[PDB]
Amino acid sequence: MKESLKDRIRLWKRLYVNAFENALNAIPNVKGVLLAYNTNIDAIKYLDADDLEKRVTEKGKEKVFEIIENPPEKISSIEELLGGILRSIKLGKAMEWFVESEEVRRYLREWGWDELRIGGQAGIMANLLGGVYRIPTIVHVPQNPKLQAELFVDGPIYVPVFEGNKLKLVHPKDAIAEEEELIHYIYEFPRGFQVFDVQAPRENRFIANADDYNARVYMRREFREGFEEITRNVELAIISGLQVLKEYYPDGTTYKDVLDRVESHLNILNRYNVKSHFEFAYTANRRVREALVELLPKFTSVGLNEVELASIMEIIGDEELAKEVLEGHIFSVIDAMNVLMDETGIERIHFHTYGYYLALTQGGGRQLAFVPTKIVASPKSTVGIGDTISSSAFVSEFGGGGGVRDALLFASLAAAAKAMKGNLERIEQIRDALSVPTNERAIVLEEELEKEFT
Ligand SMILES: Nc1ncnc2c1ncn2[C@@H]1O[C@H](COP(=O)(O)OP(=O)(O)S)[C@@H](O)[C@H]1O
Repeated sequence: MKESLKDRIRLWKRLYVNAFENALNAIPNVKGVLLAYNTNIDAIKYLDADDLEKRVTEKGKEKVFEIIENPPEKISSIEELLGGILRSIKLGKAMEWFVESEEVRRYLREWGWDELRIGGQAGIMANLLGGVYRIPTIVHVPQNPKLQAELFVDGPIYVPVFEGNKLKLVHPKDAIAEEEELIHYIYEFPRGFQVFDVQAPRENRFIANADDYNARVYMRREFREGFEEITRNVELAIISGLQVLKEYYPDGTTYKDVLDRVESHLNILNRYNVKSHFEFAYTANRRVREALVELLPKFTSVGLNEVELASIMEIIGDEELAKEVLEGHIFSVIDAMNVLMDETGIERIHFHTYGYYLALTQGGGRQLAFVPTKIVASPKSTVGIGDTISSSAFVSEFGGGGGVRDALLFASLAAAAKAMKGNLERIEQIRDALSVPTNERAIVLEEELEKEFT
């Protein structure tokens, strides 16, 4: 190891410690955070070979096996449910099919689960920002039956409720309603899991989606009739869930009907000077993706990864640039970030990939910030890491957390902490992430930015 690299390692160790100190002092200064729109329930079942074989045999083995080779990508019956699970096994492929049959939803609910967990980008961040970081959080919960409400951790997590004509903020467990359970059934299996002659080449999971409301970005009445009152209680907002929108719906609805409401919420937010952050998850429909780019000028910040940025370059960049962004080639990434800012004029773009983060901010000149991250060799959990990175950096920076790069450093600690411990309970635990070595390949990469850029 050359001394030029040993010194950089020493420097980044100090920056990480100071970035964590700064974040601990600024996070308490955030008046409140608004989180919308997607919250649901995640039901995890660890598949048992015998149980699954009994259920396949009971419903018709040939029917289920017919489906494996002729998948319908839409669960209309119990045999299509089992056939889809077995196909995810055979291929070791991550799959998710929508459940359009009430009868099998009863079968799913009856079949049960091993672990029950909050879902939706807005939901998981309510437990993080509110439960761990202790920031007053207002979260949008489309449907809040008892099963949904109990999944929020203790802390300053609130939902709006109407007391006749007044709006009140209460913990989700105190605002239970006779509403639908929005459950995503997640069936996990390891490598080697065998059912009849079907053996998994790798670990993976099959998801039976039984949630009609988040699929349409349903908004509950309190958020449509009391948004202004809600906005007065928050300083920041993080928006998500819009990646699902279809161009047309059976009842005649379009994506534009939902984005009209979203645009009205942004107008209210900007009127109160609330800083907003959009989570630009991969949006299959190209036209909806185009409308979301057109809506970014009303956002303060946007967060995305190599897949999501490459997907956006497919419609405002060139195919070659997208293919390089997808692989994390930093220079192509920087270009794509400037192309996105040129197209939208947004104030802040936060890019995260394996090894390093980037933040392009503008105001008095475009300024680029770069940090090498902390990679865990064997994560205990990998779900919600991306939301944790975007939310942590956004709340830390705009909380007065020490600047853009310091906010990225904190997000890198929060990501590493969640990975090595699985689930975070209090912010003090993130301190343990300081011991995770900083990615040296990314540290050396910064030398290339210092040559090209001056
Ligand atoms: N081992 C490990 N340790 C710490 N952090 C990690 C690790 N592996 C990946 N990452 C980060 O998580 C992101 C993957 O989540 P994505 O961007 O897909 O968002 P999601 O919400 O889907 S997890 C990816 O961009 C990385 O910056």
